[PDB]
Amino acid sequence: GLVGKLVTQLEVNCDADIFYKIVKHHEPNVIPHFFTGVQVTKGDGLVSGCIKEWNYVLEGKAMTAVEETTHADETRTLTHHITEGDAMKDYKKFDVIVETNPKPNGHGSVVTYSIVYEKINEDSPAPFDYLKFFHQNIVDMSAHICSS
Amino acid sequence: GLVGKLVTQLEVNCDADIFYKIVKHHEPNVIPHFFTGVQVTKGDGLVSGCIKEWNYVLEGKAMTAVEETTHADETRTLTHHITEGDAMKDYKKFDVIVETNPKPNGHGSVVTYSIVYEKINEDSPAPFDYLKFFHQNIVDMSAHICSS
Ligand SMILES: COc1ccc2c(c1OC)C(=O)O[C@@H]2[C@H]1c2c(cc3c(c2OC)OCO3)CCN1C
Ligand SMILES: COc1ccc2c(c1OC)C(=O)O[C@@H]2[C@H]1c2c(cc3c(c2OC)OCO3)CCN1C
Repeated sequence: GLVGKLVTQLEVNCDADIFYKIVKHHEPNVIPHFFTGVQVTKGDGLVSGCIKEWNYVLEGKAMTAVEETTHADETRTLTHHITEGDAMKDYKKFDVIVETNPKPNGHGSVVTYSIVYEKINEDSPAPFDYLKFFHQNIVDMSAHICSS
Repeated sequence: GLVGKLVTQLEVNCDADIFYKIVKHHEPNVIPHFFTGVQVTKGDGLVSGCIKEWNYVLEGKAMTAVEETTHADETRTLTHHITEGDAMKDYKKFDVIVETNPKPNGHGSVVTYSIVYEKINEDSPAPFDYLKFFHQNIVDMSAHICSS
């Protein structure tokens, strides 16, 4: 079993469009990390995404990744496409999709982080360490937001 | 953020209906575990599910759970409803849903394990330890199945 998807989904008490705009422009200073890179424009000169080389520590180990980020405001979706780095030692493909939708309910939101992956071989782990990291990051972010 | 869902999804090279029937009637002897319990019938005397008290070891720690299992052959869905045990020290609600579907592709299958949870409080973990356990269990099972 080489192709798979891991998901964490969380309910948040926040309008979906508002929350998407917050996620779009905000990424946990206690965790060691920084990036360098560039922004990407669409042709009208407005930034449409970015390409970042990250340096970060995951479960104690220093790592690097190169990620291209795109967004879809119409569907409140952010897509992170990893092309290089430590994760590519385990995965042929590694993409992180973040979606925010109103609860069928109506008022609050459901945020979904999906990691869509293809392992290099059967001996590769599934990216549970990344899922927990992304989960804790969005829980941390959401805990700094309140009504009104 | 108290309500959420964790998912692992895996592609398997097996007809969906065949694979569902295998999952339905098969549960990793190297992991210490046993259950006692009863089967549940629907009214025509045929077994429709079961109610099990499990004793198992998760990440080294002995635990117990009481689980009621139901199935839906029409949708190839198994549902495990945990009512008691160590997990209920962290979660108000804990349900494990296993779905098997044909690939839009056509030939093989996509298996989805979902853990639908509600934490007791903000200090409760999300059930990443259970997700990894269920994942490894279905990978182990699927590795013992081959074509023809
Ligand atoms: C605190 O340090 C970090 C900063 C930012 C991120 C992470 C991180 O700490 C492990 C991370 O995990 O998520 C993001 C980053 C990122 C993504 C995907 C990645 C990745 C990333 O940056 C490290 O590297 C491997 O695949 C998707 C989202 N994007 C914003
Ligand atoms: C090897 O030992 C085990 C046997 C069977 C199971 C597990 C297990 O080892 C942790 C487990 O995890 O999955 C199943 C069990 C089970 C489920 C859900 C549970 C649970 C379970 O039994 C321990 O306890 C907490 O919630 C859903 C599926 N069902 C069949």
